Amino acid sequence: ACKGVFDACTPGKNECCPNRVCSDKHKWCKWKL
Repeated sequence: ACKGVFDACTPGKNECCPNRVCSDKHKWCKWKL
């Protein structure tokens, strides 16, 4: 369905999973809480 964690993705494009988010300062996918 989506990529794994710590995956470089574009923010605002919603490419990573819904439970995770694309970080802007780190520039990679990660958990929210």
